[PDB]
Amino acid sequence: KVTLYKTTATADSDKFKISQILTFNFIKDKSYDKDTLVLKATGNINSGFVKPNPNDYDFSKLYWGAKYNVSISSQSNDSVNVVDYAPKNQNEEFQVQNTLGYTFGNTAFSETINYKQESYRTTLSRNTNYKNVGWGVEAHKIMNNGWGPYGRDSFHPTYGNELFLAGRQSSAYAGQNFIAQHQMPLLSRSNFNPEFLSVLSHRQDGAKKSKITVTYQREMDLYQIRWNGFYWAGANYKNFKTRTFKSTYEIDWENHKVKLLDTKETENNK
Amino acid sequence: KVTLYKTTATADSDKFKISQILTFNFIKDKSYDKDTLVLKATGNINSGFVKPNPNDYDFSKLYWGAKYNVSISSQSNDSVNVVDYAPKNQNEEFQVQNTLGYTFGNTAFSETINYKQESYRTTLSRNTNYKNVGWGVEAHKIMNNGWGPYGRDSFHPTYGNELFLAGRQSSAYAGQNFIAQHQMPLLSRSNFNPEFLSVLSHRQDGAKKSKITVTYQREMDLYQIRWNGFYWAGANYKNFKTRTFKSTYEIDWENHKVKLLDTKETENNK
Amino acid sequence: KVTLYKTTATADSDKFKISQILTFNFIKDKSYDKDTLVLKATGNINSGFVKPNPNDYDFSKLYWGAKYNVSISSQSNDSVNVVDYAPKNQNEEFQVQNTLGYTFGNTAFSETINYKQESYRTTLSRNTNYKNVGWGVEAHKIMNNGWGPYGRDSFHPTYGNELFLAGRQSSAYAGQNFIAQHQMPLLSRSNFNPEFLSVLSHRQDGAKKSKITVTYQREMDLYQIRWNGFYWAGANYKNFKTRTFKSTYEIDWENHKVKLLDTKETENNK
Amino acid sequence: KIEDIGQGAEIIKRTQDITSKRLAITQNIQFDFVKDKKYNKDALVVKMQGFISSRTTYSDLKKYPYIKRMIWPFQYNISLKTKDSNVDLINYLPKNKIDSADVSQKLGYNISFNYSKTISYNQKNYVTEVESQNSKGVKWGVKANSFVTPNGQVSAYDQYLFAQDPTGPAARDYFVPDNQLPPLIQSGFNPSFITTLSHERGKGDKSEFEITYGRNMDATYAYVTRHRLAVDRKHDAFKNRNVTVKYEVNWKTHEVKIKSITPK
Amino acid sequence: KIEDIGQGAEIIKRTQDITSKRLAITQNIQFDFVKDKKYNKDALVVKMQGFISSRTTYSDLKKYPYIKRMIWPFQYNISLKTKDSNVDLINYLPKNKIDSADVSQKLGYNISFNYSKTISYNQKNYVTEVESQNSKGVKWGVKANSFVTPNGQVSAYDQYLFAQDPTGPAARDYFVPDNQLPPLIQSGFNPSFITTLSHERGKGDKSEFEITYGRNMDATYAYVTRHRLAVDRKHDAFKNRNVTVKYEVNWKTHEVKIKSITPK
Amino acid sequence: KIEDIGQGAEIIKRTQDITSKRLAITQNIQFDFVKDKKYNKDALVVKMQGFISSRTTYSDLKKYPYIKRMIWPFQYNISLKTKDSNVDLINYLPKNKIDSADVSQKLGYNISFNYSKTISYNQKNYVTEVESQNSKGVKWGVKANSFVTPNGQVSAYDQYLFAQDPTGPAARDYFVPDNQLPPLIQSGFNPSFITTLSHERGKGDKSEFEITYGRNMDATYAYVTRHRLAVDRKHDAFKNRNVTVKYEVNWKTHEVKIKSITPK
Amino acid sequence: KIEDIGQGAEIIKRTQDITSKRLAITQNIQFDFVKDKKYNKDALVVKMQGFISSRTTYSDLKKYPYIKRMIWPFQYNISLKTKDSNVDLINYLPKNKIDSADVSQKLGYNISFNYSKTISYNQKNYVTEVESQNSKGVKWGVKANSFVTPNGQVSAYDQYLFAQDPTGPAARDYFVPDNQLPPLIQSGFNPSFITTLSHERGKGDKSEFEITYGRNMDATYAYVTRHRLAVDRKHDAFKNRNVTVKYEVNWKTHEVKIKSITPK
Repeated sequence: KVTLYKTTATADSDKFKISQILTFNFIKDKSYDKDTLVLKATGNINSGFVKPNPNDYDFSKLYWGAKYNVSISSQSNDSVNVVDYAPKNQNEEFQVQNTLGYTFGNTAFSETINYKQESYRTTLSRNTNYKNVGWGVEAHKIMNNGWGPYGRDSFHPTYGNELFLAGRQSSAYAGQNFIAQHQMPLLSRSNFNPEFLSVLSHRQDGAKKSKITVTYQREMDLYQIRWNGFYWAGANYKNFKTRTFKSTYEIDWENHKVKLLDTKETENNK
Repeated sequence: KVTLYKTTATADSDKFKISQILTFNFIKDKSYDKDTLVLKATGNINSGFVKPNPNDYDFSKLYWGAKYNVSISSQSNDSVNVVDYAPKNQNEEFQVQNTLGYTFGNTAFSETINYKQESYRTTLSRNTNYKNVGWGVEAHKIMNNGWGPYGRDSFHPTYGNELFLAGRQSSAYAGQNFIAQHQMPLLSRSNFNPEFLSVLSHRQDGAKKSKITVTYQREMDLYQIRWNGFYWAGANYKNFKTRTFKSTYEIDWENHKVKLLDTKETENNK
Repeated sequence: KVTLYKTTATADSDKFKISQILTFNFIKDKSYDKDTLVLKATGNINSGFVKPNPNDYDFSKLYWGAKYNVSISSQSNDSVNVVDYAPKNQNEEFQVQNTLGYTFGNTAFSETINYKQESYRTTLSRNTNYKNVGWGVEAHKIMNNGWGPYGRDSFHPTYGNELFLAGRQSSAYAGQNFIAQHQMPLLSRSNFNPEFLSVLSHRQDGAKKSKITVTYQREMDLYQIRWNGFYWAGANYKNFKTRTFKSTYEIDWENHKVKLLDTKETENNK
Repeated sequence: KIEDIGQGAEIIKRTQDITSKRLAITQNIQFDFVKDKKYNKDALVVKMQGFISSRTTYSDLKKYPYIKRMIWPFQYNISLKTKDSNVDLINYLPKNKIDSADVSQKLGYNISFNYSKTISYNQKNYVTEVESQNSKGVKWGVKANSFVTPNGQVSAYDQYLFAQDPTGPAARDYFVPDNQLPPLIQSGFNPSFITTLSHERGKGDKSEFEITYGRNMDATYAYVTRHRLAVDRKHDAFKNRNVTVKYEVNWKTHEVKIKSITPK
Repeated sequence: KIEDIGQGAEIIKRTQDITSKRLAITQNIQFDFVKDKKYNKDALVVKMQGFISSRTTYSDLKKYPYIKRMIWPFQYNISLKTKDSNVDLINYLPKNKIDSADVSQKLGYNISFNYSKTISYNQKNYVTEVESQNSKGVKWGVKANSFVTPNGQVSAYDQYLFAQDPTGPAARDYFVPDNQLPPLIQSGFNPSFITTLSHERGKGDKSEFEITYGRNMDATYAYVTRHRLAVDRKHDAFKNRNVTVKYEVNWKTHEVKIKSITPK
Repeated sequence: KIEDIGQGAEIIKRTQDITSKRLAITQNIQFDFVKDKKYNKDALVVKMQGFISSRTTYSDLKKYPYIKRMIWPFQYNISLKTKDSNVDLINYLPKNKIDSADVSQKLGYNISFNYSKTISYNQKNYVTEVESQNSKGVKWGVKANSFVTPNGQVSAYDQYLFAQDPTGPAARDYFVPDNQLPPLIQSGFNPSFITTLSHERGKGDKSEFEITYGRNMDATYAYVTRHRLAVDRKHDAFKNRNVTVKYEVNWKTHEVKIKSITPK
Repeated sequence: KIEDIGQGAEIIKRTQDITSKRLAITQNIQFDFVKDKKYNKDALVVKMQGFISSRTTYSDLKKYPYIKRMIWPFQYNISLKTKDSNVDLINYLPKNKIDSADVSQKLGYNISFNYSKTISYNQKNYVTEVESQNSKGVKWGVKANSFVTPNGQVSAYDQYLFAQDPTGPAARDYFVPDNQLPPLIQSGFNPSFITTLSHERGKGDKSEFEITYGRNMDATYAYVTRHRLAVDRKHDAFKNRNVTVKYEVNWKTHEVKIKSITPK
């Protein structure tokens, strides 16, 4: 028989507008020689979007949320290891159709690749070990309109990064030469609501009490435009501001209850 | 447990050709502190179509059913409130397929919106409160043939509303310059069979007997055409005749039986 | 009350790189007057691909695996017959759409056959009898890049078989005028993993012990190219080398256990 | 994947309906107390349903009656908030989600070099976005997105949206007919959001939540000048027109009451 | 209402396998005695399975070796017959079925008139047709239909089918490569037909059925002459090459044995 | 119809996870001892899961710093091997499979003959191929196949793959942005392979298996010379960078231990 | 969320079949008495099935035999009626329903503007419309809609429908062959309507319903004059050709007995 004792724990950072909703299921099975805990981390990492000021003549800047990193970790001294995690990395696939045709002459060839484009992609962190799992949602293919795909590092020789630039040769204050908030990807100007899962496990022959450190962080980027006199140009400076909220939650394997211990709000403006 | 004592009630108005078939399920559940009654209002609101007279030289008119309003209400003094209702309002969706293509030149941009067109659309009445729910089936996109989609309020400068006008420059008596009954939308020339649902709820501590007023009404529009000497024209006058049949049904929550009390047929010709 | 006793048997040939994984299910049912055994012959027949030597001026050759034959047999003296087998031969189907058009002139016709093409095709062996079943996976339609479908016996007057020839008029050592291992079909350069099924049946009145001979073989073809001075030409010599591993497995119907007896590795080079 | 979600047991359901005739907003909230034996603390699933009438009104301007105006709803705002420390939000729905589009890239050479790219998406008339979620409360706002009109889809931020060549002197005639108005603008919006609020047992008995339903209405002013229809849109003309009902929940007697409602 | 038919209940299954090495035809017939309590008489579901090898052979005419020939199978004939009055066929499968095609008719007027009609169908390499059915026995014949070639589908009745420009003096070279030969011609055919035979009880004990598997082989003769290649096809070159196994069924002891096989 | 070993029965699951920080490879292997009453011998389903970090590094060459390089993973190699005579592999997954493509051939005569052939396939960024399977052990290798890039799909064997016109003096700038890198190259690979190992009871008590996870990394060197970007690729720059963990399974006490791991 | 009618419960079924050879109309009505314990009153599901032969007749006119005519069915009328206050209709099927069509609007600019709109629908040869429903009885009429011809769909109201260039002096030859006639015109119509009639218990024992099946037949007269073919159609030539069967239902003894039939 399997017995699932469920409990929940929550932490909040009003300063950085980051909330952590953690759901826990303490599955106990005789077939396993260890205890198992499925942690489902949900909640809200606000984008931190700073609207461009409309009274800016030649130079203006916006701070947009570009990467949100959620990491669930365990202490090195404990026996609590991380067996499984989701969403895992994906071997993306695409469908290709090649056509060869001749008119007895107009020999013609054609190749169509059908794929799926997303504005943000979740990948695992290269620091995922036996005691830590991490995921990073980074901006991928952001389309201005029919103009794009662009990203945090695209570059045109003359006009530079044109990610959020309304018109290359328009005539308005720089504050109003950006695309409106409505055309920007949802996660870039609004809340990111994570739905990540991790399966921790602890040898029953261990300390009844352990601690797990869950971190929710946003990495804001600065996009600035300028009028060189002839054309507008843009630049995306990555990880300008890093707002991180880390929380330690004491897990009692004996009584199957989780209690938040300490909360550490950290800022890395650069 | 749950018991669904079911009963039915019917009222008729031969004068206005309007019939009301009301089905009732008195769901009794211990976990709900109140009684619940699901009312399924079905029946028939005849369109009231008046055929155009074929011996009309320059001017002719038809009266077509354009809006059918069904409303289930409860008295303010009772504790019977309306918890749920269906069909609710809809956030309609559509599919877009923007394509951009160039030939190394013919830069071409195409955009396709795929949607669904209905001749009549059901929406909630803006007078839906805690004690009344209403629905209105109004004429939406009516296509003459490959012409339109016209509606009760379309307008062309010269020819005017051309909803049921056969030919703009035809040469027949006005009575025969209309589209035939077959091309006209089904609901406009035939019976409307409503299938609406409402859930009512009454505090057990309330009076054993309550009354509910169910109203079925048709709104007829007058479509008239005229020969100005050079071209035919058309005009749709909305809500010219409003034939309404309202019926009060005493609901006994104690014995789970519904009895029709009074039947009021009302006409609002204008 | 059907009862199933499952067991497994394995044999290996390191020299020819051929492994046999045989799974056996001894179904016993009162409704059948005979015993039944389902044999699932999985395992691995390596392709035996010999890479072309890069330092070859005008003439070079590769040995590619073109046919893999797996055959499960029983002795003539025993009562063990083969009732069923899978994959059976297939009556392949195709979808045809014919269009006749006219313009009022350009009378046009069109015929589209939609089918499915495979690099290798499994068929039964014409020596399948009541006491032996065989299957042969032969190379079918191998496409160079967009050039093709080719096979082990295609022929062009001038250039000959151009199955694995990179360029007809290229200028490289013959060793480097072949398509790279990546473009070559998977089974031709990598392992072939069989999944074949056979049902055997033995009269209960028969001897408690019987023997079954399972054979896994590879037929390798030699593809050689040469520079005649003006154009490259190619030739596929079929069945040059045949590496066969046959194994006898004693089946005890009484104790429902299978034991490998002898392992015969045979090589036929021509 | 392998996650049971704080639900799956006996539910005692209690329903409360209130209506503000002044703002035409109705709140049909159902509070279902869940008692999962496996869950450590207490839990209440609060289902927010009801009707927020669009209150679309077409009328001429007072001083200059030759100028007409349409007050149409832009964003319907729905929110649940708690000031009690014991109660904490553990699950909420619709949640903000990433979006994807099917793309097709074709390169051809008619030995010309044609290239073609088709991006396909599924748009909705109004999009629901989680404006702000904290442990105590959550807010969602159904802002307008795109509308299908004859001659192509039009963004909800276009100034010439819902305006047409005047067909007469009446205000309704300066704006498109009802056959070209989405159901949410013509009639109203029916919310369907679910919020599970867990409460630590032992430290509390009564808890009060304020549920707010509302409408931010934009206005399009149109008038014919020098023979050119001039359309202008005042974004967020009247904002924060909301109704707030404070409901007191006694976890012990499984009874929900209504403390007070503003606008009264 | 629909219907039931001899079904469910209990089945005693007996299997007999015979092989004619001289004609390469194998008969794996399973005889499943059914005892439906609801059915008045007795019943035996006879499933015909096995392998009829194509025996495709490529040679040169004896008197004129410059002329080559391909004996390829055209129709595989499968049949079950009985002479016992008590035994009667009550259900048989594959049955002859009517066919349908999806059609599309378009009329356009680019104000030039345009008309186009597309008829679509699903062809099969070999089609099975019930040649003859009477109460005592049934016969099916899998005749050839259409084959896909690198240049469009070709009927199985074309004279230039399975022949190509000679690639060498060998007979196999005058005919298409094996990669362009359907599996039924390259290897063989596996029958899968089912026949339920009812037998009136009280009037009989033993009954004998003769099951025939066979092949009608056509031959294409090809030879290069006067700067051309001449292909000719002798329809039904060798016909009725069949094997007949007579099986004796004792309904009482539920035992099927094999009386005689011809050709022995 | 072969059912399978391990069907239903009872499974005692034991999980072991180890991490090599020096090579960034993690092995989360779950060993599920199966006890099918119907199966004659003992059986252990071994599920290979974990994370092999891509370790993609962009850096300038030491001697000549004007030349930049990208060490990117080409093939992730996963393998399980045993030296114990009693233990034999009975089922493994991924298994090398044959491939198929939908083809359409159209011939038309616009009385001007026109022929057209469309072959359609489904490609994956990385393809898993069984490199070597013997009774004792099995090895799979996830080699790279094709990558969707702007302006068409590109083979993983192209020399100018993952290189772009330099956007600045930094090494990362000589190579395509992360938005155009598959997730397996940007981050890492998660194996999901299953191996069932049977062990003859009576002649054995303990058994040891070495499970190897690894990466073969190719390198692309790029530098701008005489106004032409020059890209070159050294296939298999660093090969066989793997971590091997020997696990000792005691079939009797159903306990798995880690004997040793290399790289230590 | 409504259970409705008599879900489950117990049904005593009684079937009555009558045939009017004079008008070729057959009434196979099944009266299933439902006894749902939850339902307050009594209920009878009446399923109307049968065969109304088209009686399509092709003949020359009496006075002028050079003029030919085709009496073809236009609307098959089916109706059930009660003259007893106790019995009331509570559910009826097919019901009149609103219709929808998938639309597609494309706008292009080959930098030459392009616009295209495709509306798609699913037509039926004959459409069933609820002519009149009151508490006592319901009437449905299957009027003709559209018919596929070798040259595009033709409305059923076209005068030149079902007429062709004369192929001989026989009347059948002035009209299209049977291969171009819908099955309902060639043969007949099979009704499948369901009506549940509830009856208040205590105030009644016996009740009588008249079920009418019928045909309204239009006629197309065609004759060749002055090197032209003159086709004319008399809409509703013969109307109301129906057969009415009065059935007396004793709710107490669950017995339905045919009182009288007209045309006798």
